[PDB]
Amino acid sequence: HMSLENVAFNVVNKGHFDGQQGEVPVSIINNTVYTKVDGVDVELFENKTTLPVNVAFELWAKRNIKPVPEVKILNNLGVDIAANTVIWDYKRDAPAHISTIGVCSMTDIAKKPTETICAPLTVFFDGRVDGQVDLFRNARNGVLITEGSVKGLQPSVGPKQASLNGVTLIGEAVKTQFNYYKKVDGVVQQLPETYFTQSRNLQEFKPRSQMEIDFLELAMDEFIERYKLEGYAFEHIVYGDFSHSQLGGLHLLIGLAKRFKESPFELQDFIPMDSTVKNYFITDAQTGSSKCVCSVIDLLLDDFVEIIKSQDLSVVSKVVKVTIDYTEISFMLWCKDGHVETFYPKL
Amino acid sequence: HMSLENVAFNVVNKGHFDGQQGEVPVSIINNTVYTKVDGVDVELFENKTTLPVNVAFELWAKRNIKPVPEVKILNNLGVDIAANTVIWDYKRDAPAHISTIGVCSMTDIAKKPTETICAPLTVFFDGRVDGQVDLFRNARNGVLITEGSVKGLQPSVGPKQASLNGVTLIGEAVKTQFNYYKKVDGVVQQLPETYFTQSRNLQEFKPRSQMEIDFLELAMDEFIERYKLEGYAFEHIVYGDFSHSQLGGLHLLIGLAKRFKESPFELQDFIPMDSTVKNYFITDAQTGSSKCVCSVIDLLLDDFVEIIKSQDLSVVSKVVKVTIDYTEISFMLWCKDGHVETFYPKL
Repeated sequence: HMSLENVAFNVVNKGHFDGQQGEVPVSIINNTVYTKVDGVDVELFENKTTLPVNVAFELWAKRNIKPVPEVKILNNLGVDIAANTVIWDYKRDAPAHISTIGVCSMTDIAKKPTETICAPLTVFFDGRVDGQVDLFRNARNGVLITEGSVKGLQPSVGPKQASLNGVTLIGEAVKTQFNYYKKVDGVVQQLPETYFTQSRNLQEFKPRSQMEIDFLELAMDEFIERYKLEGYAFEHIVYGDFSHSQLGGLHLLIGLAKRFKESPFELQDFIPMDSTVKNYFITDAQTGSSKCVCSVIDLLLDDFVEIIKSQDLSVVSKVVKVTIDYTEISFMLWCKDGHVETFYPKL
Repeated sequence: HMSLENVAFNVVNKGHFDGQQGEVPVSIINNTVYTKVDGVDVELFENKTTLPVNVAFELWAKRNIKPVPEVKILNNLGVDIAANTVIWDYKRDAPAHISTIGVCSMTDIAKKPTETICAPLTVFFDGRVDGQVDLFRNARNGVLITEGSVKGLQPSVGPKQASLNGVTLIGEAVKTQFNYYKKVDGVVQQLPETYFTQSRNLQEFKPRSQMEIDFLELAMDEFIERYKLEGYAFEHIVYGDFSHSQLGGLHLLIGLAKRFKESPFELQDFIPMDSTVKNYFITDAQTGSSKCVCSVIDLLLDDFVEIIKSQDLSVVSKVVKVTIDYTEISFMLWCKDGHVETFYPKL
C-alpha cells in the first residue's frame, strides 16, 4: 500500500507519516512537491538533498520525532546506518544516513538488520523500541541507547541534551539523557571518560554555572582576579584580541556570546554540518579585524578551566589530546617562561 | 487506489494502464520517470509536455489504444474535450486536450460529462463505448463517432484512415471509417460535403490511383498530354520551378515525393502540429533554390484535378473556398488570357 499520494495524505492530515490510509493529488515540478487544496496548489516540500525529490520527501515524512542523539555524537561513534528509522539532520536539511533498513524500498539495503549485508556496518539501535536490545546482542557491529539499565552490560552515561524535531534541549517533560553501549567485531567495548560540548547558540546563549554567569556579568580584569587565572592567557584565548588586522584567539563560544551583545559581527559557516569543533570565517564590524579560519568550541567554562589547569607549562610546544564527545581532539599548547601564550584546537 | 507507483506497475507489466493492482519503486529526476529493475534504474518516460512530469506520465499511461480520429479532424470540428478517455497527440508527444473528464484527479474538471461545467464545451463521445450515444443525445454541445447507424440521426461518412498508437492506417483487421455527428447549443447540425487529405509521408509515399501511379512513373510532358492538362499550370503548381533563387510553386505533396526520389532536399517543420495545410521552409540541395513559407497539402491527385477543372478562367484574381477535412480552405487563383498562372492555399 506504499505510494507518493499516500505519503502526502499523511503529511497533510498528521504532519508526518503515521501509517494512515488515504490519498491526495500531487504535483512534482522542479524539486518541489505540491498538493491541491480547495482548487489551489500548495508547497509541501522543497528538496535540498542529493536524493531524488520523491525519495527525499518520503524519508522526511518518516523522520524520527522522538528525542534522538545529535548527529555529531553518532558520527563520532562511527554509526553508518540506523535500524528501522530515519535520523533527519536539520543542519543539512537531509538524512544523516543515505541508506536505510526496512523503511523505504528505494534506499533499503535490507529488511532486517540481521541480514548478511549489514554485518560490516555499524548499526544504530534504539532500546526504547521493542526487540532492539536483543538485536543489539547478535549484531556484530553496533551502537545502542537506552533510558535505563540493561543487566549484563556496563553503561556509559551520555550528554544531558538531545535533539527533538531540530530543537536541541535538556528535557523535563521527556528524558534526553541516554546510556550508551557499543560493539566491535562481536565484542562489547568500554567507552572512555569524555567531556561533552554544550551545543549552544550564539544569539540565545544561556550560562550553566556560577562561573559562566560571572564571566558574562563581570569585567575582564575582575573575572581573572577572582578565580585567579593569571598566566593562562584568557585575554587572548577566550576574550579575543581585536587590535590588529588579523583577529587574535577567540576559541570559546562564550567569548563570542559576550562580544556579540556589545558589538555584533559576521560569521560565515562555510562547512555547514554538526561538529565537535567548528570553523568560521569571522569579520568584526566594529574594528575591521578578521580571520579566515577561526576554530571554535563550546565547552562549559568550568571544564575548560579544569583542562588547561592540568597541563605542564614547562615545554615550549606540545600537542595535547583530549577526549570530547567520545573522540580525540588535538590541541596546540604554547608556553613561555612558565605561563601560556596560546592554546587552541588543531586543524 | 490511484498512485504513481501503481501506474508504473501497470506500464511495466502491461504497456499501458490496465487497472491492475500492484506497485513498483519509482524515481523522479529532471522531467524523467525511472524505475528499478534488478538493481538498476531504467527510463520509463521523458516529459516533453507543459504539464508536470507525474501528471503527464499518468495521462500517457491512460492513452486511448483503439483506432481514433486524427487530431486535425477533431480540431477542425471544434472539439474542446474528451469524455472518459485521453487522445494522445503523437506529433507533439502530448495530450490533444489539457483538461479531462473522469480520468485523472489533477486535470479533471468533472467526473461525468453531464455536469453543468461541461455545458459550454464541445465534448467528444465514442459510440463504441456503452452509454455514450445516450450522453450525446442529452448533451448541449458535442461530437459523436460510431461504427454503424444510429436511429433518428443522419450520418456523415468520415475518412477511410484513422490513427492507431501513432500509426495512421486504413484498417482491415479493425474498422477505421466512422460516422460523424455534431450538436451546437442543443441542435443537431448538418455536416457539409467535404474532401479529405490523405495523411501520407514524404519518405514512404504510396499512390492510391492509376493517375497517381502514372504521375510518378511518367515524364512531365507525357503526363500533361495524356490527361489533357494544358493551361492548368501543373508545371508550376505541382511539379515546381527550381530555376531561380526563390523556389516556385510546389503545393501538392505528391510533387515533393516525385522530386525527393530524384534529388533529396531539406524541410523545416517550424510549427510541428497536425494540420490540413502545412507550411515548410524548403531548401533544394541540388540547385540552391529555396522558400521561407511553402504551403503544402496532400489531396488525392484525382480530387485536385476535379477541383481545378471546375473553375472560371475569366477573372484575373479570385478567392476560392473549398471544404476539406470539414473546414473551409481558401485558395488564390490567378489567370491570364484564359489559362492559369498559379493556384495555391492562402496564408
